[PDB]
Amino acid sequence: MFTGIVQGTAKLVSIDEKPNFRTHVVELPDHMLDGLETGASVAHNGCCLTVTEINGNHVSFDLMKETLRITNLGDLKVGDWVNVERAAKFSDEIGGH
Amino acid sequence: MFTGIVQGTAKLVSIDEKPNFRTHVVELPDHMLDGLETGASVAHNGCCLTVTEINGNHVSFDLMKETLRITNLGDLKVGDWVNVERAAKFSDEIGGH
Ligand SMILES: Cc1cc2nc3c(=O)[nH]c(=O)nc-3n(C[C@H](O)[C@H](O)[C@H](O)CO)c2cc1C
Ligand SMILES: Cc1cc2nc3c(=O)[nH]c(=O)nc-3n(C[C@H](O)[C@H](O)[C@H](O)CO)c2cc1C
Repeated sequence: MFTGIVQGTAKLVSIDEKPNFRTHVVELPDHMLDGLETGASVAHNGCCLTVTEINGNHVSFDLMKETLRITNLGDLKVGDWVNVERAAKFSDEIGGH
Repeated sequence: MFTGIVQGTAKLVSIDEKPNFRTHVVELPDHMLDGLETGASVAHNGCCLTVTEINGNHVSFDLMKETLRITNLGDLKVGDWVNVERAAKFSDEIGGH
Protein backbone atom coordinates (compact mmCIF):
# COMPACT_ATOMS: atom_id res chain seq x y z
CA MET A 1 0.00 0.00 0.00
CA PHE A 2 1.09 3.65 -0.30
CA THR A 3 -0.68 7.02 -0.35
CA GLY A 4 1.99 9.73 -0.36
CA ILE A 5 -0.89 11.90 0.88
CA VAL A 6 0.19 14.83 3.08
CA GLN A 7 -1.50 16.21 6.21
CA GLY A 8 -0.56 19.79 5.21
CA THR A 9 2.09 22.02 3.61
CA ALA A 10 5.02 24.16 4.83
CA LYS A 11 6.48 27.43 3.55
CA LEU A 12 10.25 27.58 3.08
CA VAL A 13 11.26 30.88 4.67
CA SER A 14 14.92 30.47 5.62
CA ILE A 15 17.90 28.23 4.75
CA ASP A 16 20.57 27.57 7.38
CA GLU A 17 23.83 26.32 5.83
CA LYS A 18 26.36 24.66 8.16
CA PRO A 19 29.62 23.31 6.72
CA ASN A 20 28.93 20.21 8.86
CA PHE A 21 25.29 19.87 7.82
CA ARG A 22 22.70 21.76 5.75
CA THR A 23 19.61 23.05 7.56
CA HIS A 24 16.28 24.19 6.11
CA VAL A 25 13.41 25.97 7.88
CA VAL A 26 9.77 26.15 6.78
CA GLU A 27 6.74 28.03 8.13
CA LEU A 28 4.17 25.66 9.62
CA PRO A 29 0.54 26.42 8.72
CA ASP A 30 -2.22 26.56 11.35
CA HIS A 31 -3.09 22.84 11.19
CA MET A 32 0.57 21.75 11.27
CA LEU A 33 1.62 24.20 14.01
CA ASP A 34 -0.21 21.98 16.52
CA GLY A 35 1.35 18.66 17.60
CA LEU A 36 4.71 18.97 15.80
CA GLU A 37 7.87 19.39 17.91
CA THR A 38 11.68 19.32 17.55
CA GLY A 39 13.25 15.86 17.03
CA ALA A 40 10.06 14.92 15.16
CA SER A 41 10.32 13.36 11.68
CA VAL A 42 8.66 15.55 9.05
CA ALA A 43 8.39 14.10 5.56
CA HIS A 44 8.62 16.84 2.92
CA ASN A 45 6.45 15.48 0.11
CA GLY A 46 7.47 12.11 1.60
CA CYS A 47 11.21 12.52 2.37
CA CYS A 48 11.54 11.99 6.13
CA LEU A 49 13.90 14.25 8.08
CA THR A 50 14.07 15.36 11.73
CA VAL A 51 13.46 18.83 13.22
CA THR A 52 16.78 20.38 14.28
CA GLU A 53 14.90 23.27 15.90
CA ILE A 54 11.58 25.15 15.86
CA ASN A 55 11.59 28.90 15.28
CA GLY A 56 8.11 29.60 16.65
CA ASN A 57 5.77 28.52 13.85
CA HIS A 58 8.87 27.85 11.70
CA VAL A 59 10.75 24.57 11.83
CA SER A 60 14.36 23.97 10.73
CA PHE A 61 15.19 20.42 9.64
CA ASP A 62 18.61 18.78 9.07
CA LEU A 63 19.72 17.68 5.62
CA MET A 64 23.07 16.20 4.53
CA LYS A 65 24.54 17.95 1.47
CA GLU A 66 25.36 14.64 -0.25
CA THR A 67 21.99 13.31 0.91
CA LEU A 68 20.51 16.48 -0.60
CA ARG A 69 22.03 15.70 -4.02
CA ILE A 70 21.32 11.97 -3.65
CA THR A 71 17.71 12.76 -2.77
CA ASN A 72 15.58 15.36 -4.50
CA LEU A 73 15.66 17.49 -1.32
CA GLY A 74 18.20 19.92 -2.85
CA ASP A 75 15.30 21.05 -5.09
CA LEU A 76 13.79 23.07 -2.21
CA LYS A 77 13.90 26.87 -2.55
CA VAL A 78 12.78 29.52 -0.05
CA GLY A 79 9.53 31.30 -0.89
CA ASP A 80 8.14 27.93 -2.03
CA TRP A 81 5.97 25.59 0.04
CA VAL A 82 6.38 21.87 0.77
CA ASN A 83 3.97 18.99 1.31
CA VAL A 84 4.75 18.29 4.99
CA GLU A 85 3.48 15.31 7.00
CA ARG A 86 4.12 14.25 10.63
CA ALA A 87 6.08 11.03 11.29
CA ALA A 88 6.85 9.39 14.67
CA LYS A 89 10.12 7.66 15.60
CA PHE A 90 8.21 4.94 17.48
CA SER A 91 4.57 4.02 18.19
CA ASP A 92 2.76 1.71 20.64
CA GLU A 93 0.92 0.14 17.67
CA ILE A 94 -1.80 -1.58 19.72
CA GLY A 95 -3.57 -2.42 16.44
CA GLY A 96 -6.92 -0.59 16.23
CA HIS A 97 -8.21 -0.51 12.63
CA MET B 1 6.53 3.32 10.45
CA PHE B 2 7.71 5.43 7.49
CA THR B 3 10.93 5.81 5.51
CA GLY B 4 10.24 8.23 2.65
CA ILE B 5 13.35 6.59 1.16
CA VAL B 6 13.42 6.57 -2.66
CA GLN B 7 14.63 3.81 -5.01
CA GLY B 8 16.06 6.40 -7.43
CA THR B 9 15.59 9.86 -9.00
CA ALA B 10 14.05 11.25 -12.21
CA LYS B 11 14.99 14.22 -14.39
CA LEU B 12 12.20 16.60 -15.38
CA VAL B 13 12.70 17.15 -19.10
CA SER B 14 9.29 18.18 -20.44
CA ILE B 15 5.97 19.56 -19.15
CA ASP B 16 2.75 18.69 -20.97
CA GLU B 17 -0.09 21.11 -20.11
CA LYS B 18 -3.65 20.02 -20.97
CA PRO B 19 -6.55 22.32 -20.09
CA ASN B 20 -8.26 19.16 -18.77
CA PHE B 21 -5.25 17.92 -16.80
CA ARG B 22 -1.59 18.87 -16.26
CA THR B 23 1.05 16.35 -17.36
CA HIS B 24 4.73 16.15 -16.38
CA VAL B 25 7.47 13.96 -17.88
CA VAL B 26 10.77 12.98 -16.28
CA GLU B 27 13.81 11.06 -17.57
CA LEU B 28 14.18 7.70 -15.86
CA PRO B 29 17.73 6.78 -14.81
CA ASP B 30 19.27 3.37 -15.61
CA HIS B 31 18.02 1.65 -12.43
CA MET B 32 14.50 3.09 -12.75
CA LEU B 33 14.19 2.45 -16.51
CA ASP B 34 13.76 -1.25 -15.72
CA GLY B 35 10.45 -2.51 -14.29
CA LEU B 36 8.43 0.73 -14.51
CA GLU B 37 5.54 0.92 -17.01
CA THR B 38 2.57 3.16 -17.89
CA GLY B 39 -0.38 3.08 -15.45
CA ALA B 40 2.20 2.50 -12.69
CA SER B 41 2.14 4.71 -9.58
CA VAL B 42 5.37 6.68 -9.22
CA ALA B 43 5.79 8.68 -6.02
CA HIS B 44 7.82 11.85 -6.64
CA ASN B 45 9.61 12.36 -3.33
CA GLY B 46 6.58 10.48 -1.94
CA CYS B 47 3.60 12.00 -3.83
CA CYS B 48 2.00 9.09 -5.70
CA LEU B 49 0.77 9.68 -9.25
CA THR B 50 0.20 7.38 -12.26
CA VAL B 51 2.11 7.23 -15.56
CA THR B 52 -0.01 8.73 -18.35
CA GLU B 53 2.57 7.59 -20.91
CA ILE B 54 6.23 6.59 -21.31
CA ASN B 55 8.39 8.45 -23.82
CA GLY B 56 11.14 5.84 -24.09
CA ASN B 57 13.23 6.37 -20.95
CA HIS B 58 11.01 9.38 -20.14
CA VAL B 59 7.72 9.03 -18.29
CA SER B 60 4.83 11.53 -18.30
CA PHE B 61 2.58 11.47 -15.22
CA ASP B 62 -0.85 13.07 -14.69
CA LEU B 63 -1.35 15.89 -12.20
CA MET B 64 -4.50 17.91 -11.46
CA LYS B 65 -3.88 21.68 -11.46
CA GLU B 66 -5.81 22.18 -8.21
CA THR B 67 -4.16 19.03 -6.85
CA LEU B 68 -0.86 20.61 -7.93
CA ARG B 69 -1.52 23.73 -5.83
CA ILE B 70 -3.05 21.68 -2.99
CA THR B 71 0.00 19.42 -3.01
CA ASN B 72 3.57 20.61 -3.34
CA LEU B 73 3.75 19.01 -6.82
CA GLY B 74 3.45 22.42 -8.55
CA ASP B 75 6.99 23.05 -7.24
CA LEU B 76 8.47 20.81 -9.97
CA LYS B 77 10.50 22.55 -12.68
CA VAL B 78 12.09 21.05 -15.81
CA GLY B 79 15.87 20.66 -15.69
CA ASP B 80 15.51 19.55 -12.05
CA TRP B 81 15.40 15.95 -10.81
CA VAL B 82 12.89 14.21 -8.54
CA ASN B 83 13.13 11.46 -5.94
CA VAL B 84 11.10 8.78 -7.76
CA GLU B 85 9.95 5.46 -6.28
CA ARG B 86 7.85 2.62 -7.77
CA ALA B 87 4.38 1.93 -6.30
CA ALA B 88 1.95 -0.87 -7.24
CA LYS B 89 -1.85 -0.53 -7.46
CA PHE B 90 -2.30 -3.99 -5.90
CA SER B 91 -0.09 -6.78 -4.51
CA ASP B 92 -0.58 -10.47 -3.63
CA GLU B 93 0.93 -9.91 -0.16
CA ILE B 94 2.83 -6.59 0.20
CA GLY B 95 5.61 -8.49 -1.59
CA GLY B 96 7.48 -5.21 -2.17
CA HIS B 97 10.53 -3.86 -0.29
C1 LIG C 1 13.83 7.44 9.32
C2 LIG C 1 14.66 8.23 8.34
C3 LIG C 1 14.98 9.57 8.61
C4 LIG C 1 15.75 10.30 7.70
N1 LIG C 1 16.05 11.59 7.97
C5 LIG C 1 16.79 12.34 7.13
C6 LIG C 1 17.10 13.67 7.42
O1 LIG C 1 16.66 14.24 8.55
N2 LIG C 1 17.87 14.41 6.53
C7 LIG C 1 18.32 13.82 5.36
O2 LIG C 1 19.07 14.52 4.50
N3 LIG C 1 18.02 12.53 5.09
C8 LIG C 1 17.27 11.79 5.93
N4 LIG C 1 16.97 10.46 5.63
C9 LIG C 1 17.46 9.86 4.37
C10 LIG C 1 18.41 8.70 4.68
O3 LIG C 1 18.85 8.79 6.03
C11 LIG C 1 19.61 8.77 3.74
O4 LIG C 1 20.22 10.06 3.83
C12 LIG C 1 19.14 8.53 2.30
O5 LIG C 1 18.30 7.38 2.26
C13 LIG C 1 20.35 8.31 1.40
O6 LIG C 1 21.10 9.53 1.30
C14 LIG C 1 16.20 9.70 6.52
C15 LIG C 1 15.88 8.37 6.24
C16 LIG C 1 15.11 7.63 7.15
C17 LIG C 1 14.78 6.19 6.86
C1 LIG D 1 -3.16 6.13 -4.78
C2 LIG D 1 -3.12 7.62 -5.07
C3 LIG D 1 -2.74 8.07 -6.33
C4 LIG D 1 -2.70 9.45 -6.60
N1 LIG D 1 -2.34 9.88 -7.82
C5 LIG D 1 -2.29 11.19 -8.13
C6 LIG D 1 -1.90 11.63 -9.41
O1 LIG D 1 -1.57 10.75 -10.35
N2 LIG D 1 -1.87 12.99 -9.68
C7 LIG D 1 -2.22 13.90 -8.69
O2 LIG D 1 -2.20 15.22 -8.96
N3 LIG D 1 -2.59 13.47 -7.47
C8 LIG D 1 -2.63 12.16 -7.17
N4 LIG D 1 -3.01 11.73 -5.89
C9 LIG D 1 -3.36 12.73 -4.86
C10 LIG D 1 -4.82 12.55 -4.44
O3 LIG D 1 -5.51 11.78 -5.43
C11 LIG D 1 -5.48 13.93 -4.32
O4 LIG D 1 -5.30 14.65 -5.53
C12 LIG D 1 -4.83 14.69 -3.16
O5 LIG D 1 -4.76 13.85 -2.01
C13 LIG D 1 -5.66 15.93 -2.84
O6 LIG D 1 -5.57 16.86 -3.93
C14 LIG D 1 -3.05 10.37 -5.60
C15 LIG D 1 -3.43 9.91 -4.33
C16 LIG D 1 -3.46 8.53 -4.06
C17 LIG D 1 -3.88 8.04 -2.70
